[PDB]
Amino acid sequence: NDAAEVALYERLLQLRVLPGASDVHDVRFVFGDDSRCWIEVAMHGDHVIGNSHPALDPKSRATLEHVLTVQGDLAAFLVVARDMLLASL
Amino acid sequence: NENILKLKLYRSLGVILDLENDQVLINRKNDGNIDILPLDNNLSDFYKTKYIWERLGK
Repeated sequence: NDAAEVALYERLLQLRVLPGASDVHDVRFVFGDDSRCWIEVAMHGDHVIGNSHPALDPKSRATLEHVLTVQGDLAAFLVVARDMLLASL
Repeated sequence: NENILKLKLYRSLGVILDLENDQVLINRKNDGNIDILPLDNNLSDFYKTKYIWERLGK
C-alpha cells in the first residue's frame, strides 16, 4: 500500500521530508541516524531560514551549500550529504 | 498527496523502487544504462543502498 512503499522509502533512505509549519513554506531534511541530524533549506524561495544540525563542524553546512550551488547536480549533494553524515559518527 | 514529491526526490537520484517484485530499479546517469537490485536481508542492506546511491552520484 502507499504506506508500505513510504516505509521502505524512509527506512532505507534514512531521509525524511519534514515541512516547517508556521507562516512561511519551509522544508526540513532530517537524516535518521541516532545523533539525529537535519538541515533547513528548499528549492522554492529563500529567507533567513538558515538552520544546520550536523554533528562535527560548520564545514559540513558550508561545503554542502557551496556544493549544491556550485555542482548543479542535486545528486552530488544528497550523495555527499550521506557520506558527510557518516563522517560525523 | 506529497507522496509524489518524495518519490520525485528518490527518483531524481536515479532510483526507481518497485514493490511489484520486492526490488529496486536504477539508472546510471554517467555511462551505463539501467540497473536492477533485488531486496534481500543480505549482510547489510543499508550498505547495498549506499553502494548504488554512491555510484548513481556518477
